[PDB]
Amino acid sequence: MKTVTVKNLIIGEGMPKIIVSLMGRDINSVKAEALAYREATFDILEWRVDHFMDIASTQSVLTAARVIRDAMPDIPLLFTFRSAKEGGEQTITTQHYLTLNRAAIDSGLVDMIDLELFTGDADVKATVDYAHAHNVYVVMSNHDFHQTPSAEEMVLRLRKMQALGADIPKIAVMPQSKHDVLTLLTATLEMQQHYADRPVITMSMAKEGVISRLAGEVFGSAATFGAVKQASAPGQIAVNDLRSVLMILHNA
Amino acid sequence: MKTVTVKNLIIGEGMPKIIVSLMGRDINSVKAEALAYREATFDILEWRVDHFMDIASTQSVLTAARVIRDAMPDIPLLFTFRSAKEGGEQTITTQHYLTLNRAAIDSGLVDMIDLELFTGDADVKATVDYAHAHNVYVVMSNHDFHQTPSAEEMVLRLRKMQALGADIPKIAVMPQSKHDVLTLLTATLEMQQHYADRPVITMSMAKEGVISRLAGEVFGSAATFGAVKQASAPGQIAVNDLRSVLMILHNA
Ligand SMILES: *C[C@H]1C[C@@](O)(C(=O)O)C[C@@H](O)[C@@H]1O
Ligand SMILES: *C[C@H]1C[C@@](O)(C(=O)O)C[C@@H](O)[C@@H]1O
Repeated sequence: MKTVTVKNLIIGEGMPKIIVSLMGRDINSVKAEALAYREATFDILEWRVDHFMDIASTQSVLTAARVIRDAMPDIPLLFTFRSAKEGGEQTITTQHYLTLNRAAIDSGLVDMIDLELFTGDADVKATVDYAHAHNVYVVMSNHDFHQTPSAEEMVLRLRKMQALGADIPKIAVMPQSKHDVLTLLTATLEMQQHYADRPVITMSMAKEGVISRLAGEVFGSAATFGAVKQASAPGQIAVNDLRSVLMILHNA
Repeated sequence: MKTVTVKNLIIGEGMPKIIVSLMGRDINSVKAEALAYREATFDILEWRVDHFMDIASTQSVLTAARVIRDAMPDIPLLFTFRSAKEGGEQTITTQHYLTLNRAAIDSGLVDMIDLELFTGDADVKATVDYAHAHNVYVVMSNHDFHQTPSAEEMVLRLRKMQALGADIPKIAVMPQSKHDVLTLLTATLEMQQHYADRPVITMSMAKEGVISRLAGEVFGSAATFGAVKQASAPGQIAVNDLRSVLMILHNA
């Protein structure tokens, strides 16, 4: 497996890495959240850019990224604009999405970007290449907030992300039953056992899916999301409790 | 679901109940373990009779049961002779197994007994009837310490235990792969959602299976074993850590 090492953190080995999302509506709230987050314990900071209400200005977006970087200079920083199509807070044009991501990449302020698989193949390849040209890793992503696809369809998507050059494929799906949670775990393990060429992140969302956020070490999810004070998706638990469970499982 | 209530403990609702096994060779060792276990927090005490030396004398076995009952008067007490055939510490004749179990039952000293499904149909039925006639619950059990049967075979076993009057069907199986852990979870969920009318206990043993000991509330296992200082089977984790995880999952 080609692991991803960012600021001395090895993604794809050991205990799943803990990601938390920063959500602030404006520059002052982003600053305050970045400061407050320093005392929480986690491995990677995701900035959920689609929660920022001045995405209209590239300057405002980059200044917010810089505020976060300056508060947490040694933390892996992941820039994520979640599109409305895939469960995010606001709709913007594909060109605006690509522009924000390219600006994040070439600014040097972030270590990683989230790129949605179904943005379009040509645009995805171009943006992956641009990320790599500037020493930025790509978490390539897919979300189903309505239901859980078959294990086979989930594996297909993850393999497509690999084929497009993703550093870390990621899929999040919504269970409609406890059975659907097992389907997600099954897909994760299939990736782990058979298509194991780089780290993958998976999760089944919502209350029923919580176990999938805890069991990454066993079935092969390289990272997991917790909540500092507000969750960025259904099913995230308090980050200290997440960490406690991951440690108990790792040492069992 | 019809629950099983013992000494104010409701098995089959809420958080999975914590069972610990007491293992001692003789009266003094059983006393020392019972005393040490006062510092631990758990829901049910299993006496693993097959770890006792003088199992030949019904009197010796009953005197030890009485010592444990009197050491822990308010704790649900489960009498378990695990046969060597099913992963226990020593062999026993079927007739002497019946004698010990009947004596335990009619002594008033125990709340529950473990009865192995594969003991034989006549002996199982007679012992279930005897248990019930004396207000003792039956944990009817099956263990494979080598491998994991198919989910279909496991579900059929659990349903057979229900049909034979088990108060709590129980199966423990050994994974040879991570896939086998998911098979056990699948069987558990199937049984709980489609066939069970009473609590069931399931586990995938060993390190690989530990998630099954943690995820009972989600997939349908009503109880789980932890270790105070020594495990009674591979994969049991420290009882306080078990409790921490169960609480986090329950409140998620
Ligand atoms: C990757 C994606 C995962 C979540 O949807 C989740 O934890 O379910 C949260 C989002 O903030 C992430 O971008
Ligand atoms: C019921 C059975 C379960 C264990 O084998 C286990 O936790 O895997 C432990 C034994 O002591 C129990 O009798």
